[PDB]
Amino acid sequence: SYYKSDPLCSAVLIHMKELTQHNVTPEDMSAFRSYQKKLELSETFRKNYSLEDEMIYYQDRLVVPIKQQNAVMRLYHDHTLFGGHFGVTVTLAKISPIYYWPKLQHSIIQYIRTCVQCQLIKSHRPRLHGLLQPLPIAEGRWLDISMDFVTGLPPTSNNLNMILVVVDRFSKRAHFIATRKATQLIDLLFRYIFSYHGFPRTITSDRDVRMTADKYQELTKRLGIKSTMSSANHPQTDGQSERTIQTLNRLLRAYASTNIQNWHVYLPQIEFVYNSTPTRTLGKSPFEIDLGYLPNTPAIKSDDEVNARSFTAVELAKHLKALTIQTKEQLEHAQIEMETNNNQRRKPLLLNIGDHVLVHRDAYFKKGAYMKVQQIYVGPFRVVKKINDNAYELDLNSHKKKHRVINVQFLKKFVYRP
DNA sequence: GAGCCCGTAATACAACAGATTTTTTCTCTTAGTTTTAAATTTTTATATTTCGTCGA
DNA sequence: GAGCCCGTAATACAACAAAATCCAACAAATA
DNA sequence: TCGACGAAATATAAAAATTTAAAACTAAGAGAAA
DNA sequence: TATTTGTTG
DNA sequence: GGTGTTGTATTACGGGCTC
DNA sequence: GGTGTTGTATTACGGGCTC
Repeated sequence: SYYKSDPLCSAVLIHMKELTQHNVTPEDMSAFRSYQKKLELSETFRKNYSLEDEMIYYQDRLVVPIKQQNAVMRLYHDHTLFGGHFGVTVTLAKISPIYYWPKLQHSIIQYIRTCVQCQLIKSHRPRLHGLLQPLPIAEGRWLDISMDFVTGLPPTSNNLNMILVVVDRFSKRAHFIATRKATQLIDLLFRYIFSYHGFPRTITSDRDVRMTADKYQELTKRLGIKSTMSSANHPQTDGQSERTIQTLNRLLRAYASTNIQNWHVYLPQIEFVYNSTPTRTLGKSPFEIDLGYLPNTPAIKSDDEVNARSFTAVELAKHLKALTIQTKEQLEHAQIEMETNNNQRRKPLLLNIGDHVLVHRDAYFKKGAYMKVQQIYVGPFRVVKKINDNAYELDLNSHKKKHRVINVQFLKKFVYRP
């Protein structure tokens, strides 16, 4: 039960094979590509096709007619003759030692994008699927605020359990919100610690139940506060707070190495140390990014001046304007530097309407659902809206899934074939 | 240089790195409880609505 | 080219990516 | 085809006196999701 | 001799 | 509307000397 | 004695044409 026991006088290679035969030319519809290929063969000298008793082949490899292309690549890709659904390299190593197939690599990668199980099972670095495209930089001071918290720490005396952080996107000002892992009184403690400065414009946070929080969201809609609400298991958007708790974790380890179970005393020292230390992407201390009144003043900084903003009373407007201008251009510099050092391999994905994208078992099933060697056979979903440049909402075929926003790091767009 | 086709063929990039239950609120869904007010009678004069009928 | 000192100063590279239970099973420690 | 009347339906304020929902109010039970 | 308790894929 | 982001050793580029 | 390692899209380099 072997193949190639069939003559085909109507295919692309007929023009190539009549270079010796010159007998019959029964071309088909859309066979004008064969005419152009024969013209290119005529103006060049690459004649290596061998014609031996109906076996027309290349120098050592069997050229296959285009009628049975899919049959051959399915035979050497599926388990009919022990393929195994591998990549283009193993498929070439199975086919190219035996067959030639002009533009074989493009045909094989097209088949990889065609075969459904390879789309659902393979990953092929599904963490580089969209550009960086960071947050818009800022406005006037204390208008954008980043919100997140680490769920659990070694508990203190039974009054405090975990640390919440507030750092603004502009100035990156540390904060010490020590919660109890909380209730609807989140707005009480949160209000007491941001309203020390004032009400922001948008909150960059995750889809956490203390902030998804239909009771708390309506408060923000009434008050005039937006909510970015980073999607399920995509904590990258929170950013400044995540980077702060990275710096806080080192600081908390430093100040509580031998002093576990009472770190709530040292937490204001943690935030004050974070506040007094200059950063890199802005080059100035977060006091200086705000009203520059580093109160410790161990020594005067470089370019010695008055450096006493307490003496200035009415002229603070020009000083804050100057700080705002230089910090805004520094934020733009940080944005472009991040975009340069990150997008060296980040391939974009821009669809925005009418596709059948997937979600490869991350933010689709539960974060608490165990990942194992169980098959990854998420069905072909649909996309109806372009919610952002780096995400697309889906019509999750479930009860509700409680969210339908999927960042591009889980999509891996499905492609059909007739 | 300058590009193009195509055919091979190198090429850095990332996955294998014990896996699962909890922890703390929240938010639909769906079955059980509780307090309370309401379906047909007398009735009494008042008035207006809407049928219902009758008359020349 | 050719290298060196020194003084700044850019520069990719990785950490924040929820936290903490055991599962199964080796061998030490008493009583 | 305009006039002429009869008559149930309500409120009404009590005392009452058996059945019927019936919608707030709890309380599992799943499903999220840092 | 059963119930522990260090560490490790 | 809504989607990364800085801390850190490490390393690259100008004044001043030998040319 | 004892300590990474390949699968995979992706991309870079020679024959043959225009020069």
